[PDB]
Amino acid sequence: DIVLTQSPAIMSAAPGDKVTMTCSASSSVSYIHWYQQKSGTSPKRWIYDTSKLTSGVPVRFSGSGSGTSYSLTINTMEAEDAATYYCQQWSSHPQTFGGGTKLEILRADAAPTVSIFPPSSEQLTSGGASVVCFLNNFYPKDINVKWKIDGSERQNGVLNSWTDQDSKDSTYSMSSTLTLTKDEYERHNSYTCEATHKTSTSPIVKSFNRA
Amino acid sequence: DIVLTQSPAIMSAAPGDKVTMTCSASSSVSYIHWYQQKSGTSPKRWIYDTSKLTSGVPVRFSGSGSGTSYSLTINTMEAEDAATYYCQQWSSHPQTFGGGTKLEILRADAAPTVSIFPPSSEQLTSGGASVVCFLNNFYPKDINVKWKIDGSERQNGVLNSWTDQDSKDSTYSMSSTLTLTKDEYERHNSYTCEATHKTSTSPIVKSFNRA
Amino acid sequence: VRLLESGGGLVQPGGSLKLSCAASGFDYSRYWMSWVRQAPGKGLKWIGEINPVSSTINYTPSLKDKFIISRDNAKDTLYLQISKVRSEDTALYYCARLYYGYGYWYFDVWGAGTTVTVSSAKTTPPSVYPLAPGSAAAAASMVTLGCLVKGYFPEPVTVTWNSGSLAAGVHTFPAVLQAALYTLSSSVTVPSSSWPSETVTCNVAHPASSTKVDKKIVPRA
Amino acid sequence: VRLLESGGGLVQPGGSLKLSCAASGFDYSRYWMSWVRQAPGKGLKWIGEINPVSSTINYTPSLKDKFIISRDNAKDTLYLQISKVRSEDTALYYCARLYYGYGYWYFDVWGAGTTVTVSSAKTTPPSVYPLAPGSAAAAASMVTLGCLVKGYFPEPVTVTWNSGSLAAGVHTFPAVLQAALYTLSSSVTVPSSSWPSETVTCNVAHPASSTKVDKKIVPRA
Amino acid sequence: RRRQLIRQLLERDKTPLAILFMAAVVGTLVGLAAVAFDKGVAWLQNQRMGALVHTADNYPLLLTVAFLCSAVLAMFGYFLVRKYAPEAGGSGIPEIEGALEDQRPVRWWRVLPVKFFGGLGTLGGGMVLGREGPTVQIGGNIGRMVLDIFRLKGDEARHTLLATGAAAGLAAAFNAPLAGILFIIEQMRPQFRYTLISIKAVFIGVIMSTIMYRIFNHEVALIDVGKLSDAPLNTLWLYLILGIIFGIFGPIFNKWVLGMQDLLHRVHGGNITKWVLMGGAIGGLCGLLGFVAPATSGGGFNLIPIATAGNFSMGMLVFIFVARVITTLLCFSSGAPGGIFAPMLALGTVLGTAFGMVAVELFPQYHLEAGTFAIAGMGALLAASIRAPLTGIILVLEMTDNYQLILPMIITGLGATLLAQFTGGKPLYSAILARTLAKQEAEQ
Amino acid sequence: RRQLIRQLLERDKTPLAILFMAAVVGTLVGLAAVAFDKGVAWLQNQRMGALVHTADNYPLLLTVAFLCSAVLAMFGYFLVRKYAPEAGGSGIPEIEGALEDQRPVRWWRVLPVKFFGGLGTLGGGMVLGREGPTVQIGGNIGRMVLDIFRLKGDEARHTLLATGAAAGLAAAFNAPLAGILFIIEQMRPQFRYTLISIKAVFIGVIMSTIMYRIFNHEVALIDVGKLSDAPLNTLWLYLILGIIFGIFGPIFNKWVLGMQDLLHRVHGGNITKWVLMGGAIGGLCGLLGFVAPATSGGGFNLIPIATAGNFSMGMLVFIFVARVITTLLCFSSGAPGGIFAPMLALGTVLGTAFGMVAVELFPQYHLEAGTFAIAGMGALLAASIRAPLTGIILVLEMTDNYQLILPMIITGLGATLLAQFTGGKPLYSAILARTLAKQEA
Repeated sequence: DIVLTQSPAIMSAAPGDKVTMTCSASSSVSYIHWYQQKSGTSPKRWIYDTSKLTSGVPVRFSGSGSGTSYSLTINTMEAEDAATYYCQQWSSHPQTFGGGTKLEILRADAAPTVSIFPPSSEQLTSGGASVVCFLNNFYPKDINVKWKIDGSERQNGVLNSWTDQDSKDSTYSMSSTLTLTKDEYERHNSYTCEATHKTSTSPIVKSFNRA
Repeated sequence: DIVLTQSPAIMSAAPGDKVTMTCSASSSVSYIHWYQQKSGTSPKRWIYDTSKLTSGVPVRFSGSGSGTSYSLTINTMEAEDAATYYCQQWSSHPQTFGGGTKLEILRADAAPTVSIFPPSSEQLTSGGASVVCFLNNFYPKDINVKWKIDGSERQNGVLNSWTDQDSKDSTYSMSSTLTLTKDEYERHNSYTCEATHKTSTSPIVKSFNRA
Repeated sequence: VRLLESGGGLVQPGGSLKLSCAASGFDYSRYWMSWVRQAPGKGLKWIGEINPVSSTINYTPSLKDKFIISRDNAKDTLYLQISKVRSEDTALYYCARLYYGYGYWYFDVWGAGTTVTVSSAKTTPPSVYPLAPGSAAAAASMVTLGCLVKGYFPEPVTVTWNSGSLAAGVHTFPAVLQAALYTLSSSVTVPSSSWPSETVTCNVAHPASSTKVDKKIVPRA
Repeated sequence: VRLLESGGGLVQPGGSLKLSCAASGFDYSRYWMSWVRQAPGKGLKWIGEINPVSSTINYTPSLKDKFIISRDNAKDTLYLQISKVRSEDTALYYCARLYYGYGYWYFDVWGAGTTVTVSSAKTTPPSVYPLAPGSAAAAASMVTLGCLVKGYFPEPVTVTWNSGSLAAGVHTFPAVLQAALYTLSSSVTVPSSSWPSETVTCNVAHPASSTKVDKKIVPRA
Repeated sequence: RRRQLIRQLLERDKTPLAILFMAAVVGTLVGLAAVAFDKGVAWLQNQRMGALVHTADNYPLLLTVAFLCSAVLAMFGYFLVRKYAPEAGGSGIPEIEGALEDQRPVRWWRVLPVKFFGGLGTLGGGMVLGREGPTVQIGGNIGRMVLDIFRLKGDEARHTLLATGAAAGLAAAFNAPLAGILFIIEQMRPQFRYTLISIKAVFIGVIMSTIMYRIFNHEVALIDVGKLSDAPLNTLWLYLILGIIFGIFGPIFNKWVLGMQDLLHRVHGGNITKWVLMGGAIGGLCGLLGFVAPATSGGGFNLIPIATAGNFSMGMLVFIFVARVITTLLCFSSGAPGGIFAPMLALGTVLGTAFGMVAVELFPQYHLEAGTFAIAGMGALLAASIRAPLTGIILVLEMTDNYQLILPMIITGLGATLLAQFTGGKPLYSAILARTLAKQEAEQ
Repeated sequence: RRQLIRQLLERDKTPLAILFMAAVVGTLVGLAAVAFDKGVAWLQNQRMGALVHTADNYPLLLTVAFLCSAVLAMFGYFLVRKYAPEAGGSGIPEIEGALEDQRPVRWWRVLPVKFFGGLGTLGGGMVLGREGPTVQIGGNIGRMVLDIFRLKGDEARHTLLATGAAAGLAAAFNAPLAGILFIIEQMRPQFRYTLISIKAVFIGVIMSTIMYRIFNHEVALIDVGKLSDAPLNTLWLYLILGIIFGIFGPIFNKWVLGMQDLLHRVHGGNITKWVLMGGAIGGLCGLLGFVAPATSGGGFNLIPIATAGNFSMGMLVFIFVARVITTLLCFSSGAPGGIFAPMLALGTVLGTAFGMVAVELFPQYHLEAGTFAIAGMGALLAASIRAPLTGIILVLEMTDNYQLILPMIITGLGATLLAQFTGGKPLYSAILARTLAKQEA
């Protein structure tokens, strides 16, 4: 069956910028369709038959092409344009979709608001100890995390979870949770949490001591 | 609102008779209809536009007439025609129905089948006491019921109920029900139910004994 | 096609009730629907009609709000709401689908009816008592049994035997009223060589209280 | 026009289930209906399609009985049976209305979707732990709080702060699976003046296991 | 040429009141006649089913009373034609077309009883023949009768009332008012000279006979097929092909019907006794086939909705087509009373679905429904054989009521007319008039 | 007899060259009509865009309503008067004459004049159709390709002139059959036999319809949904409705005719006074397209609204009277643009009016005004232009209520009969007669 691969898998652009993704087909195709899927909601029909805007789409959008190469475009981007855009053929059966292009709001860099938390008294009254460490509100999404127990590196038992771009400021967040047994946790004192971002050469250390 | 009055309100003929009932209007009408309502059943559009038969109406039926006079005619009646037939016009809004013509069937004799029933032990745990006596499938309709507690005649609140004429065997059926209290019933021993019908000079009786 | 009206029963005088009638088996649009009533042991009187787009609704010589007829095309349902109910309004209410031959309209397919009883009394589920014969009974070719239904209000009830799979040889006698309560009984007749050697059950159903009672006829102990 | 599909949830490997898409706001006939599933953090895949008279049902290149698409125009609903299930079938399933322009077909309108999870892991309620800052915390402009929802199965949980009235400054991070259980944390950033003086609570609902928990963030005394 | 046209333009659409009132009386009579005729054919087909019930046990004995019932009805049909009016055999449309060119007579005193009671026989026996033939011809004669009876004068009054009867004839046969009119102003009219056919008068005729049809046949349609799917633009080319296929086939069919006329003329050699007997043999075969495989025999209106729905298999379709081509020839070509119009709809429907089916699996991306191609191809054989597309398209449109398929219907129809022309085919109705007119300059 | 046999076997034989050229005409006509229709909308759009920018000051907005249409009307009337006077009014009378060879087809001139001329009069929201423009343009396009490709003969001349005119009507109404039927009902020399190849007209209509459907699919010109059926005991009411249209049909004809005359005095044939009077009417239309939009415009927007029975009886009578006036003022004053369309919008309004009276008169009939609306829609076309078969089919193709065929015919015919018996004439042929007699005067 016909394969559709979209060009910029992920991309960023400032509001009011010429935004342009591609949809290249394995074989020859005619009249493709574009879908706008925002985070946590239905996909919506955006562009159909190579170029026709749907009953409600703002005119800043547009698309064209032919044969084996098709593209979607935004003359003057907006905030309300951040989403994944999925192309889709049906000129041949069975119909196939693209992998999607994720459009993201580009912005001014931001340094994280690091916060480290000690295992709750209740979790300990259960034998476990989770040291949460929040990395909130930063740009770009590239950040590294390093834990130091008693001023010594720890790579085992960490779980990181990035959010998708923020709906109010378009800054990423992240959470690093280090998980230990109470016994293990209790034979140590110092617990550090290092964030290696773009905005600084020296990492934002945030830690606490059991004393 | 045109007032339609129907010829015989109640009529009786024997299968094989040609039968003609009538619909007469206060004013002038055109293309009236007829409805068949069999016992304990919803009406069924029988004849429409004066003389067209509905689908699945046997050809023995036929409508006719104009102006003030309209007739429905069963050429050779059959016993499965025991219904009440309503005429209805809508040549002048609002529409208006007739009063009915209850067609009753004359057939040969049929002696009633008598069944006597003692109060159930459930009803005895309720304080009431009802002795039920069915008399099923008899012709003609006229029947005389009779109640003898311990030989002595009883009439202190019997209840009689007859069915309509049956659509297929043209017979009647009746239920007679004696009502007492627990102790009232239990201070007697032998109950009988006496049925007097055309078919037999000597009354048919069904009796039961606690002993 | 099938019109199955419901929501009738007991109302206090001067009150109101919303009758439904649920269509199925035809395009319910295209069709004007109607309501015709039949008071007990009497004739037929038209209540009102209603074209599919509800832009024409006509009633019978009544009061400014006496009846109210609507329809929900999405549910296929027809509605009748009656206002301030006197006793003439005690009837069986049919919804009928309307059509025409040469053009003079008729009542095409009629419903089964819902019964509306305007009375002071209360809704009473019936009591059902099995009636097998007196222990020593001359059980010939044919044994006749029945069951007694009493202490219910209002009307009606339905009695089937063995979920209606037993049809021939059944008589259900019209209810009789005594001190604001109705009473009737049904009488099935089967081969003696078919009982008690086989399950014989009466299925009494009183819609007003939403109550079924299934009574198996036990041979008297 | 609304598309609304249910039937999602947790299923055992080698099991099977029956998703349902109920339609409202248009003539459900006339239209072709279709299922499109989306594997987590992955592309959109076409399952199949069905015409109004259900006389043509097409599936994707996918073995025999796996998918059984049916529809009931009478109820205005579309069905999909997935059979002998595996982990791959774990995805978000949308139903879709089909249409054209020139005649090159598109997926017109979509429902919200249902999430089918296929794993032999057992349903497990979450443990909620309040995250108050330590006794060494030098207060800044704002203050960050949070609660940990560790050890549950399957997705989802819903974490709202002060029954949603504290809408701003929240970060409910994606959950992660480890050894057949899920873990996520949620941070609410509120001003220095706002806490501990005013009370901050997190409300965690995991309805998969009938868990409703409110956990209050009190400072380490 | 200038001053005469100003006098003409102001005196345009001026039809004498007398003609118009007489056009109205024509229609009424045509309708009632066609109604009565249609009621006759059903009644006779009914007794024929009533006999098979009486002998439902004995397998070969039932097959006998199938044949001999139709045989005796066909023989009674062919006879009435041969003995009393030879001009009213076959369709009758070619005879009326000639009557408009004044190159044929309209023996009303003769044809009416011959065609009516004659058709009743051949149609009643379940032969593969239409009603149009009978009703169109009868329609013309009815119009001629009232011209004669009321001795009206002129070319206008003569051509007009002959035409309006013919139209009210087709209308009452198909409940298709517009089709009747369009038939007259597409074929029927002298295509070589200007005629005084009052088009407004044709109307009143068609109306009256349509009303007359609707009085007696209300609430039930001739063809019910429900609203089929739409047709997307990128699909249209498939109807063009379907048309081309009908286009090459159209005249091939015409040669077959023409040749079969001749090849069957030898079997009886113009002899009444051998003709009638051959006639009953075909008739009998149809009544026989109206049981062993009813799709092969009969008018064909029964299998139209069944095919459009896609209820036949591809195998069963191919069979039905082949067997119907045969049966359609044997009945019409053998000069039995009854048009070839109707079986040509039944033929195009069957071919349309055949093409639809292959298209559906070839092009799943198109989301096809063969029923759309069945309706496109329904009046296509009429458009490539009779060569009256505008009449065929509207006739279908009036009976199937799928206006949304207008484009495909035109595209196929035209696609048929073009290739039917470029492969040297001729309007089958005009080709028969030419054959009978040239046979008259040969015996004289 | 012997010549007829040679004739019959040589029937429906159309030269391949004609047919290929018929196809190329259609395409061009369609595209042109498409582009034309996209122009009128575009211009009506800027007109709404101006009212937006001046939405506060009440009399100030009423001015930019007037002056917007005025300037567009004046631009229209001028292009006609200065460059091609033959392409004023409808244009169908002109093409009918062209088929009788009694008129020339100045294609080099009319196309630009009618196109850009129409865009102005229509774009200003004047009570005029698109047919006029598209039918006439359609004919000229067909004449162009005859000339450009230098094709020989009467057949080739009459045929390509006709198929263009049909493809013109089709593309104007998305109505393929109506286009064809119009040619073979009017349009053809009704007094001599013509070599108009009917098969060739088809190909043209097909191509321009496809052209229309490529650019305007999924949206219908008139949507009205499936109305109720019509019981036989009801038909007589459609006969009466027809007779009402029948008496009125010719009375309307007189008024359009007389109004042409009474407006010729206002400007006296002078281009300066004509154009200025033209903008005054145009301006009034763009003014009315806001204070009461139903009185102005083409009328396609109020058809579904009337059929549904959304106007009150009062509102209807008013709309009719007002539209009678506005229809004359625009067309009679010789502005470019047909009277076909407003005569649909006129008949629908009268149809509903009759329907409503009927509904309350006869509750027993279970009527719906909308059925009488659809019967009466093409009724004025049947009594004034006197092409019923085209009117009946045009409605049928646009409203899609085939079940109402019998009422539609009975009304239609009832119109044509009484419009005949009260001495009325085919308004299209009456204008050709007018222009030809003014030529030998």
